[PDB]
Amino acid sequence: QSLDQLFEMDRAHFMHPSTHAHDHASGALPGRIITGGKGIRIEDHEGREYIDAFAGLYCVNIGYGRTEVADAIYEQAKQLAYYHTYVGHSTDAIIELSSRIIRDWAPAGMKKVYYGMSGSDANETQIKLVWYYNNVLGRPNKKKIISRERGYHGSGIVTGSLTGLPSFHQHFDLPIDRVKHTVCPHWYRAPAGMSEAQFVAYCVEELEKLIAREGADTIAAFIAEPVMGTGGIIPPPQGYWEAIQAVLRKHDILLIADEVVCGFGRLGSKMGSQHYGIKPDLITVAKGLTSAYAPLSGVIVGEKVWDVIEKGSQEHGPMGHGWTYSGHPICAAAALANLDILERENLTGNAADVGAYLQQRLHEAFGAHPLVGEVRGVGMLAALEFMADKDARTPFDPALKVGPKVSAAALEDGMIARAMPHGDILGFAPPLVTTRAEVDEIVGIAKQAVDEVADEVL
Amino acid sequence: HMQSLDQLFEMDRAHFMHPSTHAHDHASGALPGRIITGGKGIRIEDHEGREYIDAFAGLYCVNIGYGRTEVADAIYEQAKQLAYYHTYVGHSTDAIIELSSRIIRDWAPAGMKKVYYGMSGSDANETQIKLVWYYNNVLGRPNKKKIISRERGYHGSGIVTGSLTGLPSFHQHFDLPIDRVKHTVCPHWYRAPMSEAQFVAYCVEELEKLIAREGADTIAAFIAEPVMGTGGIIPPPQGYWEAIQAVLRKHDILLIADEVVCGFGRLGSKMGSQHYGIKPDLITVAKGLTSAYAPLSGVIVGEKVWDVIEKGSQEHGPMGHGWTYSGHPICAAAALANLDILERENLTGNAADVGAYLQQRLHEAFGAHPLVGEVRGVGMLAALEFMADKDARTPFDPALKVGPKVSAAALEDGMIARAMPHGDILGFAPPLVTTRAEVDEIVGIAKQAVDEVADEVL
Repeated sequence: QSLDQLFEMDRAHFMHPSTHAHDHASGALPGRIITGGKGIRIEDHEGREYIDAFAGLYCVNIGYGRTEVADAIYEQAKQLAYYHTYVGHSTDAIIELSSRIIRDWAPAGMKKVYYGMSGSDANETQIKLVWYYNNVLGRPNKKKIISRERGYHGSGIVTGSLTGLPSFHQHFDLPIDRVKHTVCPHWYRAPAGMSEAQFVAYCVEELEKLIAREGADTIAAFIAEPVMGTGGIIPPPQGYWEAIQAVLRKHDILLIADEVVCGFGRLGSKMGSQHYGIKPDLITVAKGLTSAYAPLSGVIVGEKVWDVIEKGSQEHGPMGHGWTYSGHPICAAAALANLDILERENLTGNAADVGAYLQQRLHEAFGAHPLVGEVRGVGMLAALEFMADKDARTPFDPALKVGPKVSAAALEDGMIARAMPHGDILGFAPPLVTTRAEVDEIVGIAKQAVDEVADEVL
Repeated sequence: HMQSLDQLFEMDRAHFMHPSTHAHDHASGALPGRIITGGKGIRIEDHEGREYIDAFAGLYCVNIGYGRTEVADAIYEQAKQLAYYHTYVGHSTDAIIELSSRIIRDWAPAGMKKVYYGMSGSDANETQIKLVWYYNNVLGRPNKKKIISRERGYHGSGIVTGSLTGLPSFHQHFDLPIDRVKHTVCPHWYRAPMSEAQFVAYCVEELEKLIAREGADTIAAFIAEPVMGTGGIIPPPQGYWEAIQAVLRKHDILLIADEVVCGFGRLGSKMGSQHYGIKPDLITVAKGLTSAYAPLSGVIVGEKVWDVIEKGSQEHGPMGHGWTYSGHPICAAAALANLDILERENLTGNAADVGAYLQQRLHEAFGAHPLVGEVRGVGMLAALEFMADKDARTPFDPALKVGPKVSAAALEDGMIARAMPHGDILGFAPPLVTTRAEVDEIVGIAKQAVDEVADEVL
């Protein structure tokens, strides 16, 4: 089939994620076929090469074109592509991976891993487990989940409700009643004169107000990304995690750390949890677990929740929870090879070194740029938020599309960096193998794109 | 191979949380671990090196049989060339485009238009409910949101999808079903409270009662498997689909055909929909889409729902729905090779021939067996329901565990056939490459197991 015929077929029959249905089907939103990639660069159907400074979707962490991973997938696919893991059934691969995640990657006190294929299905599992936990403890009212504005936790009904971005709610009747949202902890948005310490105290106060209005005895869990990804690459304030953890413990509220982005080296630590001294009861992982070489997700269950699960089985029989492809062998094999690479090449270390360099170069290139309100980031995540008035923190009129224009201009100049949703924000999440030189290339292209758009709109 | 089997079982018990597994009895060793190491055709091997006839094809899913090097090769080639990029904002691979066109043209019933991809039957049915809610919201029918499902139906293991499921183990201690989901009757004549024609009329009456009490203008959709899988391998009664479809059409209620089990040849037809003359608005596929070689699911969107989706984007912008791994390249490549094999070997044809033979042999072997209340099936699905009194249709006391005992005895005699949940039922769903001779072998082992248990409990 020619390219023209493939695009006709695409328009006619492929319903994409996150794609304007009509503009795509009409051709107004042009199709792009990705044919290949190597290291941090991908190739399209025009044969153009791009620096992928977003690593797919914060996920191709070990870089593109790893033959080592393809081989491991292939070997498992030949020997045993699939059997179920129901009623105590396993492969060696899924057992090895479970012990490796717990010992080498998860924070202290984690016990068990339950597998799915997506961050969304994993957070769905979390809410089932938290509801089960309270039901078997005889606390039928303790069921509400607290999330945060701009949080991203997936794209289902329950998980889209946890998500705090309106595009995942619009025309889906979300959020459901059991989900409540507290504030986005983004100090850049605080009122004039409010210090970072006061802002944390405000975030605390707001959470306490929520808990008091709803009733602590009705709240089962709090879910949060250590650093918000999709909501704009928003690091937490200094002291936030310490203060928030104390509030949740005081009220006997479970803490679910959503590590879908931060997990497996992204911040220059094992996970966001170690990075920020967070001690969660439950942990969600995906993306960097396999570097997206195969789909896999994990729910990592702490001792406290595991012990109640285990006791609940004694009283009530087996928990009614499973996915046909839970523990999928080829996906486990991809994860093992991915972990081997992360460890052998010390990509956690490289994320720390090169990530610090990325923050430094972005602050130098953009800290005084008239288009840029805030440069922010941690480890191998960064962002530029564009603002019309930098002193007053006044956004551009949304219809000017400043974030998307910067992203489109960078793409044209040979780099993929994403216009983040619900604002004007250029986001960076490059592969964890990115070098210092590649950062300079990335920042250089970003500067051309930002300069180009500033000329048009300023 | 760094760990011995004994060490892997210790690690399994310590750190792996399985789907559908008694958490405590598994962690204690009372429920023993089994590691599956390999397989070919319809046989698998365990960690003891014992071979079993897998008469359940994993979980109704290893349809082309085990050990397909052709599929492993196709997975490998795609994994080397491009394991992953996203399909967000109009991005594709040629593989996911080709698969979309192939599903629509060669496998789906008439009038289907688009395919949206996930990794599980559960995530696909989650997408269905989002789409049905979106559909009604953009048409300005905010009250038309309730979903009708059926007792014993199986539609997944999430919060919304577990609510659609009509089996209590997927509800217990999860607060399911949610309020928007209602259940009508199980269409299983043999275990009903009638002639078969009266039973169909009763199914109709019960559905109309539901629609009348809820209000047709509050009901968005009806979801159903053409033949119920997990709920006991239950073919529909004669005339059921004609009568029920007319009721839904009259009330403008969308029909979602859950084809996770029946799709891609299982009944000896392309799907359950063609088999029974069902004309659904939306279709859910997984399992046989890839023969489980990689995890993949599909939501197949009909013209009516697609046209509203497309018009909704014009008025409201891009739909907020995507999974990071939607359209996963290695999973698409697995599907294409799976389809190639289904077609080249005419496994739909083989499922029809050998499936008819399976029904004939089971009816002959068990139609007069004193333990067996009902022999039923269609194509390459079959089941035996064990009953304490065959005249009166009286079940055994559940605590006698007649189904589980038959299954455990068959396993010991070298064949995997599943004790279906919430009853005493031995289920068969063998690979679609099973031969007529292998059917006699399967039936033979089943007869030993059923005879052995009849001796113990009669």
